[PDB]
Amino acid sequence: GAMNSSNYAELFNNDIKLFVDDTNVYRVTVHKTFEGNVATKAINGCIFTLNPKTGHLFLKIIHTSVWAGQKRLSQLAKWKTAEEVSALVRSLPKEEQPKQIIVTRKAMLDPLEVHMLDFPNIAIRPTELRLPFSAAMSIDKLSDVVMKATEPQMVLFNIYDDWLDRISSYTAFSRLTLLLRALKTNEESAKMILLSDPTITIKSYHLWPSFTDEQWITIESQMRDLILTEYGRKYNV
Amino acid sequence: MNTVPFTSAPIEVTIGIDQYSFNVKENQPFHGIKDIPIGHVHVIHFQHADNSSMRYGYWFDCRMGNFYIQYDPKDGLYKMMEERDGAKFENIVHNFKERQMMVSYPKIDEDDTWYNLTEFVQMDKIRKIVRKDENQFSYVDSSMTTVQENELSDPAHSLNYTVINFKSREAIRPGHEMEDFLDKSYYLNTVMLQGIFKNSSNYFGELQFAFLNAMFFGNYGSSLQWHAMIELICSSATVPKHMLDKLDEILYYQIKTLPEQYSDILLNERVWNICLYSSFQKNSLHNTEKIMENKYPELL
Ligand SMILES: CCNC(=O)c1ccccc1Br
Repeated sequence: GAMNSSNYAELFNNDIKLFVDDTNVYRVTVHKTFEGNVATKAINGCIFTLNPKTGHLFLKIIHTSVWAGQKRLSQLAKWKTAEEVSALVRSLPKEEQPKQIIVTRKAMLDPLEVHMLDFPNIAIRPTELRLPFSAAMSIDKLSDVVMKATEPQMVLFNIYDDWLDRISSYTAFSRLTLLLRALKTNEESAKMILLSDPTITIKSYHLWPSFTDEQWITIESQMRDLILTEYGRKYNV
Repeated sequence: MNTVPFTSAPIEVTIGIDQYSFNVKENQPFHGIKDIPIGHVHVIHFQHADNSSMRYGYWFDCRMGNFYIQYDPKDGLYKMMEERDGAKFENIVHNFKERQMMVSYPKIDEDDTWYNLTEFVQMDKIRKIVRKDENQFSYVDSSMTTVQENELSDPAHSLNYTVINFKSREAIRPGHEMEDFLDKSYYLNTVMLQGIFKNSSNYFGELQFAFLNAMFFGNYGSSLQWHAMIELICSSATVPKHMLDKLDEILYYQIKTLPEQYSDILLNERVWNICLYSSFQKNSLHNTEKIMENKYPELL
């Protein structure tokens, strides 16, 4: 059923699974028109489909042309997400297809179930977890590729960089969620933390800086503080 | 006007005949029901005084044979049977009528309730849903499960209603996933009406028979089927005008007839609120919406 605090280690077992987050698929800027009314302008979006055991991220870029001439875009966005996830699954060899897909928002359940009717043995699950994947567009290299896209495109990344050479997938996921939660709470502060020391760089083929083990401990501490303070900065404690 | 004689009444029982019902005491000199209108199906149903568990009964049409009821002390229930000897049967009935040992089907002349609840219900279709081909009448009880309930366990004793499943390949055309799920017209008109039922009369007949089994026996799978067949229409943007008008009348009489005190278990809040207030047909069921709002405004 639903994935929650009690069945957390299931994410790092050897059954292939994917998280799907649709919060960045349909993105708009809201603005005034010459007549003083309000309109929206769409901007490029993305589906965030992540294997939490390996770090493989299938980033399907959603170009604004997909919305042209369509109505009820926030409803369409869920079905488009389900269509693209289904297409990804069909594109993978049988032995790479997931056994479960976990959607971060419950409104994705019926769209995905209907698009996956051909795969009766792939379980579609919700989660009670407050997963921070909306903050993926605060990762500079991810935001850059989404905004530059001029057509539909899938781009593959490992969201863990090379961390799995040194740490387990449980620990890598915990670091990822702490970083992403930090970026969601105060993006400026979080980004200041990550880049303050110019001698630690981001490799061309990575998303995050090349911290030593000891430097990740300090970084992780700084991110908890940022969120620790921000659990009062708005909520006064 | 036809008659269903009873050999006797050895156990105390509430007997129903269509929407009517009367109590018979243990060993009371009761010998059946006369003046049954010809031209409709009918249901004769039972609830024992000592075990209200298991309401059960028989669907029948007196044009198809001479039927009577006889209690079986081994299986412990009132059983319907056919008498093939027509002269023996006429003789029995005439004796019981002369001794005035039969209740009269108590139809008020102004009253079209039974017709309105069974307009599209045919015995031939009942017998395909309830499979027992050696008999011309059909037994149903509170506990019998439906084919679809079994899929999710004895098949000979099942209600073979047409399976409806909105998240199924039958319901969803490849490449029309969002379209077919949010507007079920394809599934209603092509798959179900043109393909399976053939015409709307047979669809309405199964819908009416499911409601009646839900109401008279508390059969949960029948209630599920009734609501699914309503929801499939209401969730279709394109429905023939005559079908919507007839559906409004069908549901009006069903809601009118439902016992006020059974609404909590026989009416699904989600389906009805969706059908009357959100669906494509939210404005096409005026009669049904008015009776629902005046009789069960809590549910809504
Ligand atoms: C802004 C303060 N933090 C939060 O609101 C929050 C929300 C969801 C999950 C974790 C946190 Br720490």
